[PDB]
Amino acid sequence: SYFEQQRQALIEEIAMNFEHVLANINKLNRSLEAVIAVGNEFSSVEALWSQFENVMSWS
Amino acid sequence: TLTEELEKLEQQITLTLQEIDSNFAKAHRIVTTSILPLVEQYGEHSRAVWEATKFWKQFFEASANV
Repeated sequence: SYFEQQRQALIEEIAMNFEHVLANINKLNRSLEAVIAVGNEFSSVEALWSQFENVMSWS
Repeated sequence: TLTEELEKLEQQITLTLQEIDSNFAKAHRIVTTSILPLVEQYGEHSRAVWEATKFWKQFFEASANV
């Protein structure tokens, strides 16, 4: 079971790096959500100039 | 002298009346000359300006209507 012991230690090492990456993406995801939350000022503005391009093909 | 001045001033009055009529009709001609077409041209160009504002007003209405 020598290779089984190696398997155990290595899967635990994998779990370490795994959870490490999990924590990284979590702080990052908070950054992502904050970014879009700040960026949601483009509804009426986009709608406004959408109407602009709509009236270009109207007259 | 008496009747002389009477007739003289009477003629002056008649002449002055005709002069007043002349000035009055002159003002009439000025108005009827081209003032009406002038303002028609003014309003025509103004109408064109309204067509100019017809575009940008839509966006202000859109802003009010979100």
